[PDB]
Amino acid sequence: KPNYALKFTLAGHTKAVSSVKFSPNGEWLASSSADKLIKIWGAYDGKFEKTISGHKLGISDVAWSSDSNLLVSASDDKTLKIWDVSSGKCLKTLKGHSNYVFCCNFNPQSNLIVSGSFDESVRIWDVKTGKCLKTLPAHSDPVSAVHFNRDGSLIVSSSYDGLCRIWDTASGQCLKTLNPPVSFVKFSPNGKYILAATLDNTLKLWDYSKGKCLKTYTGHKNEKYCIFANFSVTGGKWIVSGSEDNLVYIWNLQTKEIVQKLQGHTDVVISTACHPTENIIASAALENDKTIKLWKSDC
Ligand SMILES: C[C@H](NC(=O)c1cccc(CNC2=NCCN2)c1)c1cccc(Cl)c1
Repeated sequence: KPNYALKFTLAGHTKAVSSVKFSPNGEWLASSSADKLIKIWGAYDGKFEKTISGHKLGISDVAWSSDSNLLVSASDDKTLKIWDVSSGKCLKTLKGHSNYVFCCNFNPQSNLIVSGSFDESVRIWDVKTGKCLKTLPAHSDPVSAVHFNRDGSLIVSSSYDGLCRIWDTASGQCLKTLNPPVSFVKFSPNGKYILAATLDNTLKLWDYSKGKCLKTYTGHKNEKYCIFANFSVTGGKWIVSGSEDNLVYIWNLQTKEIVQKLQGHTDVVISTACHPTENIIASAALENDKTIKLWKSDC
């Protein structure tokens, strides 16, 4: 069992936090918020670094390029923005969605960005030109998550429509459809499994190749929000998620037992992230709290 303990509380957002993500090189945590801002914090000392601004409405997600130099953000202003982290400058505004942009990610090469929107579509964008390469008529309700697999050859998407779909990146064709709203999905680090959250207080681990559910994780509260969940791999092999009872939940991936619940937040824990090399979790909460917490474990 891990022993995550609170190390830092990061204050500065003035509305709900939406998404926190560690840079791939481990140096930084980026946060996005309903306050229209991205903030950058030191991953190991929690020290506030800078605010990145330019969206006209709140931000629901942020993601890093593989070299840790760029961010992309998804906003209620119906755009994504690509940012140079060092300069804080908006390099490109990605225009095309017809409703809020809710989720985003770079591919491993980081030449592409995938987005999902309240407009029910998934879009694939060229980072260099800032132009949309493909629009996938992916779902029949808002798209809650989008994620590339380990080499970027596949995209997984999820939606309030109750479906999780897997797409061939190069062609845009749907390869597989895996019905409560699906509120989050993500490939496992090796690309073989998909972790999927549904709004009936349940997470499930699916075998992509077999299209079969292998594990179910329960005990947390998730009936309303699209809460980020994670595979923790730096120490023990855990599943980590936020929860609507204001706690971070950690489960043993294989046995499905809850191994720790992290207390301290005073609103829904909407986002968790796991550090790429250290046993460090970042968590963030909605507008009664507005803070990010950094936790550390010895395993
Ligand atoms: C009402 C609810 N809204 C949210 O869950 C919400 C609001 C602000 C910030 C975030 C975290 N952003 C995020 N989670 C995954 C990718 N980006 C989530 C909702 C429910 C079902 C489907 C949808 Cl689309 C929306």
